[PDB]
Amino acid sequence: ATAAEIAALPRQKVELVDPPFVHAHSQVAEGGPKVVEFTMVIEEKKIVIDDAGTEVHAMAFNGTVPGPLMVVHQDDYLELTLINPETNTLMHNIDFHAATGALGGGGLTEINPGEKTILRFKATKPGVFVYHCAPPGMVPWHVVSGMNGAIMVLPREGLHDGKGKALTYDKIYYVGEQDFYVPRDENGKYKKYEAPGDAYEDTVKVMRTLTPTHVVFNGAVGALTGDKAMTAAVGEKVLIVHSQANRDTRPHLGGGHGDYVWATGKFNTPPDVDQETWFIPGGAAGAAFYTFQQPGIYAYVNHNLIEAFELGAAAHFKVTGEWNDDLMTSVLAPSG
Amino acid sequence: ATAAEIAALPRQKVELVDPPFVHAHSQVAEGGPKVVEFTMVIEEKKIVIDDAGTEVHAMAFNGTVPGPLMVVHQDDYLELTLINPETNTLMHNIDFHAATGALGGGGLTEINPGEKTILRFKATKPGVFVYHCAPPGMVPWHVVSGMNGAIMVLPREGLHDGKGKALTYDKIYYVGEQDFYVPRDENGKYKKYEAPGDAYEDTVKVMRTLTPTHVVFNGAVGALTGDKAMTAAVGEKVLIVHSQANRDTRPHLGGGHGDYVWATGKFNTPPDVDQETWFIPGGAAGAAFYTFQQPGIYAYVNHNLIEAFELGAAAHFKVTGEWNDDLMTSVLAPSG
Amino acid sequence: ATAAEIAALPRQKVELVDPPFVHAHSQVAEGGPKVVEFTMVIEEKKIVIDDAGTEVHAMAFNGTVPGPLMVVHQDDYLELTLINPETNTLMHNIDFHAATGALGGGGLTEINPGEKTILRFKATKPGVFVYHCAPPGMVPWHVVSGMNGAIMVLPREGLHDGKGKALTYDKIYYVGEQDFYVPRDENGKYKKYEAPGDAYEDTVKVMRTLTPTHVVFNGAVGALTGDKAMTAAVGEKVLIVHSQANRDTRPHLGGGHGDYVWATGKFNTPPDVDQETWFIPGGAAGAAFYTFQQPGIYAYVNHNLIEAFELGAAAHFKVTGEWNDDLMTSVLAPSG
Ligand SMILES: O=N[O-]
Ligand SMILES: O=N[O-]
Ligand SMILES: O=N[O-]
Ligand SMILES: [Cu+2]
Ligand SMILES: [Cu+2]
Ligand SMILES: [Cu+2]
Ligand SMILES: [Cu+2]
Ligand SMILES: [Cu+2]
Ligand SMILES: [Cu+2]
Repeated sequence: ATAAEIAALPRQKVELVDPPFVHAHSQVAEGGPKVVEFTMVIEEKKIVIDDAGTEVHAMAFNGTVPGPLMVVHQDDYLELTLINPETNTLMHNIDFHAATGALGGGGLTEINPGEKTILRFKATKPGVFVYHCAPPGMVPWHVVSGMNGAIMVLPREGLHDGKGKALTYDKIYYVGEQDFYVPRDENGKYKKYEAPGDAYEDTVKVMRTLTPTHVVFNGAVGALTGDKAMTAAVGEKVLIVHSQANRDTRPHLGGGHGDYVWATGKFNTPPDVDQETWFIPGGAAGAAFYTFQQPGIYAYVNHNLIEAFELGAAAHFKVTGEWNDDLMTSVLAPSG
Repeated sequence: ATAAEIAALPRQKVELVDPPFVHAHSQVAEGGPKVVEFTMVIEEKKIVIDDAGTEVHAMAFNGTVPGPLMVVHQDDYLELTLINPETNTLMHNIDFHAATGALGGGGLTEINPGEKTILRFKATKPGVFVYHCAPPGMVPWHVVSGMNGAIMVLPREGLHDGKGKALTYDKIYYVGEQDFYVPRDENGKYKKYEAPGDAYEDTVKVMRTLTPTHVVFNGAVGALTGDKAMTAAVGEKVLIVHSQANRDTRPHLGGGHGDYVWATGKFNTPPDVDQETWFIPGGAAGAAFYTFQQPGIYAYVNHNLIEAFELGAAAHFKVTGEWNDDLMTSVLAPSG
Repeated sequence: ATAAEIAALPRQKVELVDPPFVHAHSQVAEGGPKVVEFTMVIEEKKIVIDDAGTEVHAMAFNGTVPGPLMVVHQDDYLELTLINPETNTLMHNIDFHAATGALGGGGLTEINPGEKTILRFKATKPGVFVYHCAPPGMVPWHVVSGMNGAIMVLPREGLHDGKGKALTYDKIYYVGEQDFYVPRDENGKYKKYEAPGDAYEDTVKVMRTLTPTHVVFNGAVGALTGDKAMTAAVGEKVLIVHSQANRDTRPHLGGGHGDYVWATGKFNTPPDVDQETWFIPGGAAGAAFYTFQQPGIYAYVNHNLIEAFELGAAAHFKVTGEWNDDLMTSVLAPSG
């Protein structure tokens, strides 16, 4: 619309929350198009990714791996203030796969330590989309160092199934999956480095094998298990957004299904249904909607089970409620 | 349904057959919901997977790799009696991706050698689904030792295309694809062991490379070729169910196509059509429907040709009938 | 149709052009079914695939990697005269995934050096399809030496979206992606070989790692960049056909989207829409339609960013036109 119209749209600042949780939002849009404002500070920091104290110099949007999920509605504008503190050592930027132009905004947001930038783009396509850092010449290094996340652009009228019936979730979680490539010495021990740049050469060699040393959810092996398992109750409707900015994954809810899965992550593409295991290509986000029918622990995993159970890509859902013997029952328990 | 209502349902005992063949069943359901009974004994046994005499310590449902295809209709109940003989050395269980609750039944079917269990679940969603063993802490190991198969939950009214027209097959085959990780000694020779447990440590190291040493159909290189080639005739409609419990595959019928392909394996998701090569993610099963139009040998392969022709993922179809020159003809045969 | 009916159809000889360009054609078919004639000479030739000077003994249809795109309409007949010059040293053939019978024509086109053959087949199914050499016992070696390309079988009424609306492109490009497996010496430097056969054993060993040393577009790292970047203008509609005869890929247009993507490459399968990153399994071709909205440089990549930026799978689009600040704008340029 006109120049005045855009300038007159309401501006609204939103407080982000760390994954797997998601900031406050409404499924059906409230009011007309708005300029939704977010601010994220980039943090280069050492994080431990496994039970052996293995370290990675993470490059983290808002200080987390994955970066937080930003939620807007179709035709709203997302206006991000991106800050790169003087304490960091590298230049960073951001590419929103949801955006149109300049490498998703990457060409307009190259900021050195001590600089900030503000990017605005119109969210013209509904769906979940990956966002990731992409500095010319060092794109994969920043992405596999954890500098990626996703956003969700909801249809202004909320979600719907293939027949146009509304799909309203009770809660939503964002599972960011990260492939890491940590160098090892000749004895097989993971190496540690003083500064991010010190690990560059060694890391690229591991990257070229196309074989991650770790594949994790929310930044570490077991980050979404135990006391940090995601939760739900029988009867509750849950949307699970999943992203992988660099490598393929195949999510599976063990003991459950994806009732409606936008495998490509785009809401104008009708969702597949009754899915056992869906597929999200590297460089994309997907979303699955499920209504829980049984209480208990569910294993939510990348279904290359070696990646899930040897490399780290396994999360848990802890569900409360009444067991349904119609759906499943032990007719004869394990016995001699 | 109530326990009493379920108790009043008719029961039907099914006799399983070894892949790639499928037990007798009817495409369109005969009568109302029933409790379909199956029994499978678990057999830990050595299997030779290539012509170099390479061995794998298979953990096989019903004694085969893959385990047999079980066929029921939507809303029937599948009641499996699973037996772990005292001659085996490990605990095993079963997780049906088609089921709802307790890790697909895995949590209710953990049986030590000498024990048996009976699980019943309601087949509420139509499609082909993977089933696999998943002992806590030893999941990928059992799955990549061949302990997986699939089931098909047919719509009560049989198969239909995306427009509701019936699709009725003349023959059905089940191709289970398996990635194996066989340890090698310093001289590049595959190692042999006299106990499943003895190979654990060495196998986990190969599994972590995410690079299988073998990728085969029906448990071994050449298992579905030569004398075990699948058969059909021109004009015959064939359904090919394919599963891969741990790793991605991309089936292709050389010389033919997938006229209708439920790539996600779920019948409520309209099938793709006129497919050259489809994709099935690790942890899932898919199904392709084709009407043969030409006689001859067809190469059915995982289309990463290195996996098909160097690693073993290739099968054959031998088709009888009249050649169709309209569809294809050699105008000029190979000549100087 | 009968032999007589086919002999009565008009014939049109087409001159092929080198990828990423496509020979002249009409989107909507001109007239009734035709026998469209193509000729390709196979050339075993040395090609350099990177700036370091790495060599590959390519097996090239029409002298290029990928082989050229052949375009016909559904129900036309494709008649290919395939020539294997006496200067070559290996037997070759061709398997058209678009064809029905004899392994896509492979069983009828085995020609030794000094021979030629003419194969004709009816293009019964619409879509883009891979074609590749496949000599019994040496299949993957020929394919990963670059002996593959694609054809496009357009619907007689041109392309349409999933709801029947016509989709007419202004330009079309064919991006062939090739995984290469180049042997290295003890210093980690790529090896060169006098004759192609000399490289066989070393190459098969690399192939078995399932880890390509290079993944490139149009035969070489950076082949579609610089003066050879693809081009478009704001408002221009472009169809991008992409193929990978042996390995999966996940195309992404950086700064843009796939407005309509026939990810399976088959036109009778409704296209996905508003795609960020699509997926084409090894052994298939896919096609994406996009209307450019912003000027500037776009990175078209396989979105496993290691494969794109370390291995070579990255191309550029140079787009002329006016910047759209409504779609995207730098509110605050990088500043302190
Ligand atoms: O839920 N793991 O198969
Ligand atoms: O067309 N099968 O390689
Ligand atoms: O377009 N590279 O993320
Ligand atoms: Cu960065
Ligand atoms: Cu990207
Ligand atoms: Cu087991
Ligand atoms: Cu599973
Ligand atoms: Cu060849
Ligand atoms: Cu092929």
